[PDB]
Formats: sequence, C-alpha cells, structure tokens
Amino acid sequence: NQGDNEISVGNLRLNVTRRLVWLGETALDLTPKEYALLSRLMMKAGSPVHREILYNDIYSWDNEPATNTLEVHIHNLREKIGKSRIRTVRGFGYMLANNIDTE
Repeated sequence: NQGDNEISVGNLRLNVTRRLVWLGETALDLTPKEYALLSRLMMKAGSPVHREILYNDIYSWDNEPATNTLEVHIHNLREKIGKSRIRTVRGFGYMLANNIDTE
C-alpha cells in the first residue's frame, strides 16, 4: 500500500501496484476482472477460497442472473489462468499449490 505491493506463490508472481501477474516466468494475459478475483485466490493461498467472495470482489450486490453465465465466465477465465498452475477444490472454492512442488 505504501506505493508498492506484490506477492508470489511458487512459480506465480503478482503485482497489485502494476496489476500484472507472471506465470512460468512468462507474462500471462488475464482480463483486469480476473486480476480481482484472482488477487483473492492468492490472498488465501493454502485453503479453498469461497466462490462467493470472488464474485464479491468486483460486486456483491448480486442481481438476478438466472441464466448460466457467471460460472461460465469463470470457466472462460479458468483457461486463461492455466488450471495447470492452479488447483480447484470441488465445486466450493479454489486453491493455489502453496509450493507443494518442493515437497
């Protein structure tokens, strides 16, 4: 917050100051919206993050989306973040590998 703020988890680096995220030392291209919900995923890297808090990241007014689209948008963004370096925990939340690769 002091004009600087960034965090990393394994081979993934995040920078809220510039609002950019790297993956495998390569700059990953994700829409700004994903950076908000994603910023929450890393905020709690080690446990399953509720899916409602992510939706609350950009807005928690919850209108009345009866048609499927909010969960599908995540499926579209899912391929952008590369599920490879991510780990989903059942249909309840998401969790990043807390450097589980290095034993």
